[PDB]
This record gives sequence, structure tokens and C-alpha cells, in this order.
Amino acid sequence: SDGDQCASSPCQNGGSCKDQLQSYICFCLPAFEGRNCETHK
Repeated sequence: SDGDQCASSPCQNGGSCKDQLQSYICFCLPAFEGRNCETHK
């Protein structure tokens, strides 16, 4: 049920990729931060 956003690794820094109802939220690691790890600490 709903699972396409993470079809091309829309996240960065090996961040995770979750699928929501509006789009998707990646779960970066303690090393980075942001919906796409775009904020690498």
C-alpha cells in the first residue's frame, strides 16, 4: 500500500526513505539531518 517514492533513493547520505500520504520523509542518520539528508553535519 503506497511505496514508490523510495523507488530511486530520493534520500542522501545513506538516509532512509519513508512513504507518507503527501510524499515521503527520509530518516537520515545522526551524521546528517533534513528530509533528504541535504544537511550533512
